[PDB]
Amino acid sequence: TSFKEYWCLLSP
Amino acid sequence: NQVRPKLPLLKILHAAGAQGEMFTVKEVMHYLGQYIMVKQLYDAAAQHMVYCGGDLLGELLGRQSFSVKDPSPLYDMLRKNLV
Repeated sequence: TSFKEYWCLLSP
Repeated sequence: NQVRPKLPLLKILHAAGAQGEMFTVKEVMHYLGQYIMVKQLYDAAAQHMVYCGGDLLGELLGRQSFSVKDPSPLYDMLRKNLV
């Protein structure tokens, strides 16, 4: 599981 | 709805490759994501952990490290730096 997959588990 | 960043975040946002003076919370969250990716600040093993202390990101957040599974340190800074 990459950081760019973790990051987009957050709402904007 | 737009917001103006304070100077430190602004510089970081332009360092990401964003343009302009006023941003939405949506676009600030993209370019912060873009910033960490290009600056390679996330830990290569535990990719949820970000180590920012030696960067300009660290002094802005008031931290050394943070995790994305808990982004309440992001909330701290967005509340303080986006008027």
